[PDB]
Amino acid sequence: SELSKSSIVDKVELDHTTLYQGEMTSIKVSFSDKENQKKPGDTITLTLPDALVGMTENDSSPRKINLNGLGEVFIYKDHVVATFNEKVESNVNGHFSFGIKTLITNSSPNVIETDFGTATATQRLTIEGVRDYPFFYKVGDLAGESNQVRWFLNVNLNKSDVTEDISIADRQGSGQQLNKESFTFDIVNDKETKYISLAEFEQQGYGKIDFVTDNDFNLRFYRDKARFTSFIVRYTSTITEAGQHQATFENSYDINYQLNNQDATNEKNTSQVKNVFVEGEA
Repeated sequence: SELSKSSIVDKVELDHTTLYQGEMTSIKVSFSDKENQKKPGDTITLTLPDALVGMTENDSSPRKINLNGLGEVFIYKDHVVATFNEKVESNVNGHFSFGIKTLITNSSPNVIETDFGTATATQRLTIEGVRDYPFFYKVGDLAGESNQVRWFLNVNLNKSDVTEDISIADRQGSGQQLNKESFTFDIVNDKETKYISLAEFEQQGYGKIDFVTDNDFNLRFYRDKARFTSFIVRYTSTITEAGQHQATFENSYDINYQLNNQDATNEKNTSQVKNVFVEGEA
């Protein structure tokens, strides 16, 4: 039996109902065994709006969650399907979160009203539209269905002169696996713009990087070729078993640099990247 439009489904809740194009958020569907209808074979299945694509595996294959052997859920781009093959008793209580990514169709808002093909309330979802940088900042998001975290080290986007080398000590937060060979450098100045690998970065003498450990590194840009040059470091980390459960993923840095006619400045900080929960208990 299809428990969806049934009384079983208690709610399909999203953190906030105002999304931004490309935004990834977790949707949590809770369920309870009700008197009038209660199992073993039935299926609480949700149908997603064209505006919110569910995130499968990199293989495009279903993202599969498990509800304690009692059942498991499959997640597709078009819909999500929880099934309960066997092993039931007297009353089941559970839930299951899955991740979606708000399609990034361009517009400067788009309001939709959806109940997700459920007996639950219809929700009003709103997907809205879209120099002087600090000498250095770091941002990140999720690779999506890659199960990775993309990190960006934004170095000298204002293209100031530097009088010293630029030292960055990076200590990645927990739950991640540094992908040592995914480092790329976007180098820009008047003369040109280079998109090069870490290997080429060092063989051209822009600097060096030391992998203190497997999740820690030190990045140095040599003073002469860092003058009036901006560097955007792109690299990724993969989410581990222990990680996928975390609320957030983090990365901290300690940077030392000096600019024209100034005393060395030291800055550090920790970047956050919200994780999209994929749970499913009882």
